[PDB]
Amino acid sequence: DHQLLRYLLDKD
Amino acid sequence: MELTPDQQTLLHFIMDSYNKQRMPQEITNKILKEAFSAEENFLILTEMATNHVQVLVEFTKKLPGFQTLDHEDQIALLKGSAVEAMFLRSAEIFNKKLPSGHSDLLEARIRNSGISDEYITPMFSFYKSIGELKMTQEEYALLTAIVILSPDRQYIKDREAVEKLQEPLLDVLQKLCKIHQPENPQHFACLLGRLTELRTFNHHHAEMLMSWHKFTPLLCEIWD
Ligand SMILES: O=C(NCc1ccccc1)c1cc2c(n1Cc1ccccc1)CN(S(=O)(=O)c1ccccc1F)CC2
Repeated sequence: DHQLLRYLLDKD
Repeated sequence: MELTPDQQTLLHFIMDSYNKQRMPQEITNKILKEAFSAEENFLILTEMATNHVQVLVEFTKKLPGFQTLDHEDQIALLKGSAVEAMFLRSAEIFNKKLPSGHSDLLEARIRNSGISDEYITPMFSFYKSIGELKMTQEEYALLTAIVILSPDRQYIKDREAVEKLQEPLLDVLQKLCKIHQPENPQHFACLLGRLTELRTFNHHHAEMLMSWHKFTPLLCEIWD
């Protein structure tokens, strides 16, 4: 769950 | 009276991260060019809301102390503020950003996108009430940070940690009201008035989604 929000949050 | 160097620093970090935002040329060209149909209008709003969630995540990450919070709390704040931040940003664009003739075209599209008048009427009323305050860019940035760093959102593990981050932003905002509008002592109270009015859009939006064209991955996932 929340795979896109997590991806955007953790990038850089 | 003035902001302390510590408050000036906190304000500058918020302002720098807020001013990074820009409406993609691709989306603005669609507002100008795409056919006037309920389907094409709905898709334009979808592209706008998807762009905003990306812009919102980038802004949030840069918020002083946000990165120092528990990872699950970081996600719960993003999820709980997504709808409120969207309406606040949409109010800013309406009262500023978009040109006279170009905003008239976007308003035409919103009023012909399949959204019920039960949701269009409180939305444009909120835009007007925000417009009346003639908010500065500092006020829009701080209000967005206050919305995001809300310690009373559902599923936060360490609420006191979030309170420690939000309290200084409210202190700065109240001080900026006293400095820039010393003749209007109710200015901060009116800003709080827009914050409570923003909270009602959570129910208006959740009801709107329940009425139903599908979603984008950032949309029904951050919107539940
Ligand atoms: O542009 C806007 N308001 C400003 C404005 C207005 C009239 C003239 C000039 C300017 C504006 C208002 C709304 C929505 N938008 C785009 C936007 C702007 C800014 C940030 C995110 C989204 C989208 N939402 S939504 O619930 O997310 C949604 C997503 C997909 C399909 C249908 C939808 F309703 C609806 C309300």
